[PDB]
Amino acid sequence: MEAVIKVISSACKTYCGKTSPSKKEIGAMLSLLQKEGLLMSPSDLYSPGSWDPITAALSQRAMILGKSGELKTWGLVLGALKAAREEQVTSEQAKFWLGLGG
Repeated sequence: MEAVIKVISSACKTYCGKTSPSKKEIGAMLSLLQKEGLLMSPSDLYSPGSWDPITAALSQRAMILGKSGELKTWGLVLGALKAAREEQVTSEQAKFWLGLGG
């Protein structure tokens, strides 16, 4: 769950700018989603299939329990993911990262 925070944080810093969430907040968001049984692996969040269910669940949390910290974080995270998904050729970007690792 450490590297996931770093990656998400990196994506947010690139796409949200100064309004970017803290690493602690991303952690709290990911931690909650795990403990809710929503994210089985933290990396499931990267796939768009999880995005609506995450939004739904975090909206429920803000409404039912009055706790909206995580939903605000997710707003920022999801904006960053959408921006990233649009702007880039996805697999060339991955090819790049695996290349640097060698």
